[PDB]
Amino acid sequence: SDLGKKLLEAARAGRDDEVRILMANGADVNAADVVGWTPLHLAAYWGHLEIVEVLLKNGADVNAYDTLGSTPLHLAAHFGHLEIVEVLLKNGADVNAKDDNGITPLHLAANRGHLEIVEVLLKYGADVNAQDKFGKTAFDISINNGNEDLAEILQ
Amino acid sequence: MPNFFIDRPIFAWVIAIIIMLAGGLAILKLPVAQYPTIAPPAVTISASYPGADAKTVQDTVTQVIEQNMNGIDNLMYMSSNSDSTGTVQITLTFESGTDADIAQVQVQNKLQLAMPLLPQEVQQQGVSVEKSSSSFLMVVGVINTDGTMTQEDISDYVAANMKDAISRTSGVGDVQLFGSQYAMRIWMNPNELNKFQLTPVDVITAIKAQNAQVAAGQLGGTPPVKGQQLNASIIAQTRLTSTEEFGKILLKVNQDGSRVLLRDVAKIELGGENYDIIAEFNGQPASGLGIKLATGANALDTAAAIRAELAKMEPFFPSGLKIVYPYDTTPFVKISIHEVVKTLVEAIILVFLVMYLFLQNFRATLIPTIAVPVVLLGTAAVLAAFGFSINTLTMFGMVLAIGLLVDDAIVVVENVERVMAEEGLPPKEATRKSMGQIQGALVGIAMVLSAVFVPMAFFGGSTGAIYRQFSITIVSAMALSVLVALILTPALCATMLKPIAKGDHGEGKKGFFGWFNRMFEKSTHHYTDSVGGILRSTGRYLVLYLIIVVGMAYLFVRLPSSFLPDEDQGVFMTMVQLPAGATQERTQKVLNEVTHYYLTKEKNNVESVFAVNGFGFAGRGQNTGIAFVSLKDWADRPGEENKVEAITMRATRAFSQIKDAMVFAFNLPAIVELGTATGFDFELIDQAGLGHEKLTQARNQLLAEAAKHPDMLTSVRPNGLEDTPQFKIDIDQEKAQALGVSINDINTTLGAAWGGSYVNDFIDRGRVKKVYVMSEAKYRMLPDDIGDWYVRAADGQMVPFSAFSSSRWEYGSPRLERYNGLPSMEILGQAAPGKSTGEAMELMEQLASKLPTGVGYDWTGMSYQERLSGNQAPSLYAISLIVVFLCLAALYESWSIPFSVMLVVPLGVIGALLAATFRGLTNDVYFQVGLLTTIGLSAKNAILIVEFAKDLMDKEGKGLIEATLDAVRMRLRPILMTSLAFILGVMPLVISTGAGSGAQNAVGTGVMGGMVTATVLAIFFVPVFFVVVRRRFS
Amino acid sequence: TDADIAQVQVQNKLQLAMPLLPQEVQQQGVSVEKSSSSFLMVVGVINTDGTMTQEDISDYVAANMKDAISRTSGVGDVQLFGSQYAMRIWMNPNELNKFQLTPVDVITAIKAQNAQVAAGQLGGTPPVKGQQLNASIIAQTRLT
Amino acid sequence: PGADAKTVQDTVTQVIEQNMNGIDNLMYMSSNSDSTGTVQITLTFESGTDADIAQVQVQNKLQLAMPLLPQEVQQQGVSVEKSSSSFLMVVGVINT
Amino acid sequence: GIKLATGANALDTAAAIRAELAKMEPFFPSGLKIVYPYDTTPFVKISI
Amino acid sequence: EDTPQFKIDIDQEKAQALGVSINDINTTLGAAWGGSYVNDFIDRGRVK
Amino acid sequence: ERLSGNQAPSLYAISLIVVFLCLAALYESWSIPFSVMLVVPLGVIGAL
Amino acid sequence: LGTATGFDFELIDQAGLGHEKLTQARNQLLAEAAKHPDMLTSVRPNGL
Ligand SMILES: CCCCCCCCCCCCCCCCCCCC(=O)O[C@H](COC(=O)CCCCCCCCCCCCCC)COP(=O)(O)OCCN
Ligand SMILES: CC(=O)O[C@H]1C[C@@]2(C)[C@@H](C[C@@H](O)[C@H]3[C@@]4(C)CC[C@@H](O)[C@@H](C)[C@@H]4CC[C@@]32C)/C1=C(\CCC=C(C)C)C(=O)O
Ligand SMILES: CCCCCCCCCCCCO[C@@H]1O[C@H](CO)[C@@H](O[C@H]2O[C@H](CO)[C@@H](O)[C@H](O)[C@H]2O)[C@H](O)[C@H]1O
Ligand SMILES: CCCCCCCCCCCCO[C@@H]1O[C@H](CO)[C@@H](O[C@H]2O[C@H](CO)[C@@H](O)[C@H](O)[C@H]2O)[C@H](O)[C@H]1O
Ligand SMILES: CCCCCCCCCC[N+](C)(C)[O-]
Ligand SMILES: CCCCCCCCCC
Repeated sequence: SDLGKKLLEAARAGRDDEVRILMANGADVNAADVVGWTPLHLAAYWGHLEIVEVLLKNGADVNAYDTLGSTPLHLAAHFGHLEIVEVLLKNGADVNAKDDNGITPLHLAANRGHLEIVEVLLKYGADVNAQDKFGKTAFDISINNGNEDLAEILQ
Repeated sequence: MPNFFIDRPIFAWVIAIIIMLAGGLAILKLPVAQYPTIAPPAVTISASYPGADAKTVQDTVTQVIEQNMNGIDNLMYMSSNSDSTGTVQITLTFESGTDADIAQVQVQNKLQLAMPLLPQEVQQQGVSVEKSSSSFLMVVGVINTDGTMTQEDISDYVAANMKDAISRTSGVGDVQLFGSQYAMRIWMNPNELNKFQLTPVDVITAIKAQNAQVAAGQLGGTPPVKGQQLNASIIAQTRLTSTEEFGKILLKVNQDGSRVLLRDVAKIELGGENYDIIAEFNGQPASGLGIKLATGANALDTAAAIRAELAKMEPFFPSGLKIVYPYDTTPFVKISIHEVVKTLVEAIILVFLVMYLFLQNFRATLIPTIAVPVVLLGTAAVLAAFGFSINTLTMFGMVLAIGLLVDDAIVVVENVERVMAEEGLPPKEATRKSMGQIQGALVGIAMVLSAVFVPMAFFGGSTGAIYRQFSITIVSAMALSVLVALILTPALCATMLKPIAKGDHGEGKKGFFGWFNRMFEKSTHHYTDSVGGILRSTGRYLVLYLIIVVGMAYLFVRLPSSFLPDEDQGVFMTMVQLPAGATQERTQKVLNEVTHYYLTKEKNNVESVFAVNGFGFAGRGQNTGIAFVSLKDWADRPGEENKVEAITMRATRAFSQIKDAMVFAFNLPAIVELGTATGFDFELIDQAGLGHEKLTQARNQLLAEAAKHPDMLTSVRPNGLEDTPQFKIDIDQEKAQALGVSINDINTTLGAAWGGSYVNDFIDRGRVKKVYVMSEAKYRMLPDDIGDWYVRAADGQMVPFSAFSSSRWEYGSPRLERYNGLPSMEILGQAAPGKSTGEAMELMEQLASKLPTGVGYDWTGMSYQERLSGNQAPSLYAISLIVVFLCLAALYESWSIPFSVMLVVPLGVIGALLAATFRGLTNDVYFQVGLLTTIGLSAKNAILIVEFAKDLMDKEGKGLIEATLDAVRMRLRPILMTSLAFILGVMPLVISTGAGSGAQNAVGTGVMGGMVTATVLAIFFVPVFFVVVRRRFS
Repeated sequence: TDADIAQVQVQNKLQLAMPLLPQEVQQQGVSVEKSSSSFLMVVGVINTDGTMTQEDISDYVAANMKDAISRTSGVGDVQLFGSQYAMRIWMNPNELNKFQLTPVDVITAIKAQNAQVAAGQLGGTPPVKGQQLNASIIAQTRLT
Repeated sequence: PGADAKTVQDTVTQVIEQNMNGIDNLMYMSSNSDSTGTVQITLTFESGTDADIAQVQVQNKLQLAMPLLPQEVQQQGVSVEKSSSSFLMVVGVINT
Repeated sequence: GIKLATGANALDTAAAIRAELAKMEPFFPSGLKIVYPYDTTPFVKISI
Repeated sequence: EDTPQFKIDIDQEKAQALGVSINDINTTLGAAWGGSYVNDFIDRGRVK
Repeated sequence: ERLSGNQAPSLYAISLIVVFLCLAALYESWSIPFSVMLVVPLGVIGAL
Repeated sequence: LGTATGFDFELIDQAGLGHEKLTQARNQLLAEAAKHPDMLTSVRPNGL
């Protein structure tokens, strides 16, 4: 739609004022781009905490996935946006969500080595024994990355 | 010296002839162009990495080259782009005065030593080191009308049969093909390759083996066996020539016996090198040639030669192929020359009319008709010697000089005619006295006018180069005019003019000329009686002077300033920008709608629309395009409503309706390298390896801050492209080693298929051309197609790409900028209405200082030159003043009297500002030089009035008021004759509506309006200025 | 003698030799310079706080200073009193032998896994009719 | 190396020659391609032309052609020098 | 160790180096400082 | 004047059947009949 | 060779005009120059 | 221009003798140069 495109750009940029207006005007919160990213995906990726909260309040799909099956929790967990990861999980984000590769937010958070997020994901009941298409756990990544602190948390 | 040539009229005639011959010779040989070289020397390093993304190109090519641009002479700054098309451009801009050849070879040499550090594929494609030049002489479009040929089919014919001949044409400096010559395209089928257990690696291996030049040797080569009879060259395998031969390339032989060939696993055709651009001319497929003008060549002759060459190529053209001329500057340059020669002739015709109106004899009217052409020709000889070319700036530079050239002729003759009338002296002795009265002033005037115009040339940067063209042109013209006035015209006046009886002012004649003499003689008495009353109450005119000075200063500040006025060139641009991530097809639909509008609703105005899909000045990609609109003849489009600006603004309003596209039209600037006055060019640098995202945020922080000052800064925007979605595909190393698949085979299969791979050369009809292996369209479109590509493992089994790969979406730059070997982000913008650039820049510097730690800034392009060369303006103005004062001080032998002359400046300027502000023109170069010629002539008039008045007080021991009234009486007629002639002479330029009118309007209006005040005011005011000054200091 | 032309004539001849030189000598980059043998000035760089080592200071000077000074007009040559950082792989022969490996395998592996690949584009030109997706493909990149 | 005149002319001579358009003070350009594989494109310039500047202008224009040439030709090398056709002297050497 | 290019002006080149170093100082890490332990231009400037 | 040329034609399909690489063929012909520049050596303190 | 011959007429033409104008200026006359310059053919025939 | 009255001599291997023989030739020259303090002073090689 007309406003759908302006929300995607506004959600990406981080313009809180423009989002508020578009939420009032009635912009589609499930409006995807070409790759299949909702405004929540954009806000989750670029780390805009308020817009993530604003979109979720406006009945935005928290478990919306792209053409490759990656959710906003994947993008938030991978790029180390601790604050956003918590908000998504509270609004009912699937912590064991698998993309087309079988990669969960735990795998991504482990690979970039975001210690604080790994604990939060585990706290909300993340499957630590979860494997990707190559049969790799979050622990398998930590020992291959050589992250001693991360490996100890996964024990 | 006048006395020397009054007794020696033949010596003067010899000098006249020598000058005329030298000038005549110069006009024949002088180069002809639209505009000369103005922008500083720049060297553009360009390369291509087929299939490579922005980052890949940057971190493999751009950074490596940038690091090895060390020990080069007179380098100012170095900018670079690295885009997702696989292209890189590094523009090294040099100091104004640097040898562009030395600058190029120094860059080209330091690159050669960095070539071994670049990737194999980039070394293979090559790196081009060229001198920057956007100024095309003309673009020759080549189109197919019967739809038998594609754009690639046309491009090949142009490359083979036309380009080489157009290159060898007399006066052509460089030629640029719009499109590529044929390439052997192998469109691979992944389902077929997997069926026979093959890969792109095998296809590349097979092509390199079976399409190659093999060395053999000779029969009976030295050292031979003594008694050898025959010595012949052994010819082995050579390069393939046809698609059929590439089809019969053997890949594999099966056990059963049946053979696997390249045609069995791929489609083969003679295609283009790349498919990024889709060129169209009113819907029909199109290519073309970008022709540039050689150094010191003639644009008119070069154009005629190109057309004459294209003409004799037409008989060999295939059925459907036609030549079109969407862009051509020589039509404009033809009119520029004709209109100037028409003005210079009409000027001398009007002098004849004015000379005869007042003096009333044909022996007087000839002397200016002789003297002026002698100077005009002489000027060409001096400019030819200085190495100048016939261009718009030097042409109009002489039109502006007409005022000074016409005066020097009139002043000398009138003064002789006056002395003969008042004293009844014979022509020869009357000329000796006449020249005796003015010779001192004319030598003074030369040094004064020199002091005005010479400093104008000493300006730096692009703007300073334009001023230099007007400066040397006017100084040269004026210099010879004074020289001719002291050599030729005295001799002519002494010989040609007949005697006049003492007291005979032609009041005793009949008819029109009888009435005019009594009319003027009593008008002269009204004028002297008038000045008489003015010189009793001088106080109120010093008040009226301050009203003019405040009037001037007011209008000066509240007149919009520019570099050059926009012209109707017969063409204009129309940008088409779609949302980022859009496809080539989407952009074509918009360009089709844009092309439709112009050929439908603007059918009366528009001739053709060159729809270039894929091209964008501020970044390439599928989601950008340009429509090059070509209009019909200037005569066929009557009224302002059917001119470019009117069509431009109508089109912009129409295309604002278009759904998902930023579409708008804009007229082309006179010179592209300047940009816009009020506009600035700001570079935001990464000074501590912060990365891309951290510089993106810092840019967004500055753009947000700049937006919160609309009163100072407007249209503040990034020049670059925004981050776009990209398909990240991690190759699992363990899974690849486990199945026995090498990383070379994986990265080659992906790179060759999806990106393309330049394998080697082949010879199509005796021309070396490229061979590209790539995936057929339908197997390299969507992420699902990744899994359909199979790589062979060491064990022999075929492994799909899915088995050892994982993919996800991320955001990355499709065009990474750098400035002085550091990551940069160019930000454009302009000063708000009323504000100067200096104010706008000073705020941008303040906002920049409150950005995160590690983020620096710098000024580039027009802003870099404005920061440095702009500061010279007052220091030259100062030097000019001191020299002018010194020159007048020497002339009059008085520190005080010079002031009387220097007070005349505003009288000429006020009129120019009225005419400009009234009409709605700008403070442009044509107007600004237009002032200096109006100031120069008003000063010249005053210098004579003050000299005459002074000489009467010194020699004949007259009173101040007596001498002043006597002086202004004698100088009344020649001032009116010069003005009447010049104002009528420049009148056509003011009312001009047709081609190149914008410049004529700027030149004409700023002179006519200024001359009206300069004449009307100075005749009353210079008397006042002299009296007040002479009283104050004596 | 025109030093600018002297450089051009000398390099013209060096370009004929460059191919005949080893692959290793070319990849270190041959330089043709026209400078006075004696030093104009020495620009010393130190850390007063003692936060950075001799090797750290040298790296910064090479990475964030040297290039711009070398590009400056009149600067014939710039000698770095130090060395720019480089990813050092300090090999252990006892450990290479244990896993049946050599320096060759280490060099081969680095060349394969530390590589910046040209992987093309999705919906790249020439595309199919009715394509809506266009995005650059990113395979392996350089290691940081 | 190991190329015939026909092949050399198509792949090298014509490629270089068609990049030698628009050079300051060029009178004429003679060239030859032989069966040994050699090319020799001699550009004669106007009388009084700065020979060193001429050389630079040619070198610059050649390096646009350089990458379009075959791989073998680039590895062998290409020179751009000021050339006279006749010998000042021949200095013979014999063994008595 | 900066060496003067063939036929270039020592003082003018030295001035340009200081202008380039002056643009780098603001973006230095905490503690880093420029020192001038050798320079031939100060003599040429003062001696004249 | 135009000279005669000895045009030898290598059958790559027939070579593959016998199990010989066309690289070895090209090198064997090229080296033998034309001569091949392998590398350099030192003849009395000079590279040749 | 052809260049030398093609410019020879232009060379004689201007050379005559210059010598004529040079004499015209020096002796302040048109008769003296024209009276002298009629001698040129008497010399040229001797050379031929 | 160099030091007041210093000289820069080059000893050349004109007939491709080798390094060792050029070293011995140099040692012979330095030996004979050493035993003329009245004429020559501090004569030494610049190399290692
Ligand atoms: C490749 C090149 C292309 C071709 C270009 C061609 C260039 C041609 C240049 C040569 C032009 C020469 C023209 C000569 C004109 C002579 C006219 C009079 C001749 C004559 O003998 O009469 C004299 C009196 O004439 C008088 O009345 C003398 C008074 C002053 C006369 C001035 C007016 C003449 C105008 C000449 C210029 C016109 C041509 C412009 C190009 C007597 O002689 P005398 O010795 O008794 O004189 C006394 C002085 N003491
Ligand atoms: C410093 C500077 O910009 O000098 C310029 C500008 C200039 C100083 C002018 C000389 C003189 O009128 C000046 C006076 C005091 C003249 C009287 C008033 O009208 C003043 C409002 C005016 C201010 C500027 C002006 C107009 C200059 C000259 C001298 C040129 C003189 C002649 C005869 C053409 C110059 O440019 O050389
Ligand atoms: C820098 C000097 C300052 C300006 C001095 C005065 C400028 C005005 C005079 C310019 C006239 C001389 O310029 C001369 O114009 C004539 C026009 O017939 C041109 O003559 C040309 O006409 C047409 C134009 O397309 C061609 O097809 C043809 O081949 C040729 O005869 C010359 O190629 C040009 O050199
Ligand atoms: C339309 C605006 C553009 C025009 C710009 C030119 C302005 C000058 C206009 C012409 C002025 C001449 O007009 C002249 O004015 C002066 C006043 O100063 C008059 O002078 C008269 O009044 C003054 C003041 O009371 C007396 O000292 C004087 O004795 C008396 O003759 C003249 O009688 C008249 O002839
Ligand atoms: C340096 C400025 C030149 C000003 C011109 C001076 C000319 C004065 C002539 C005086 N005169 C000799 C005619 O009596
Ligand atoms: C095409 C004309 C070029 C002119 C070169 C310089 C002329 C000098 C004349 C003395």
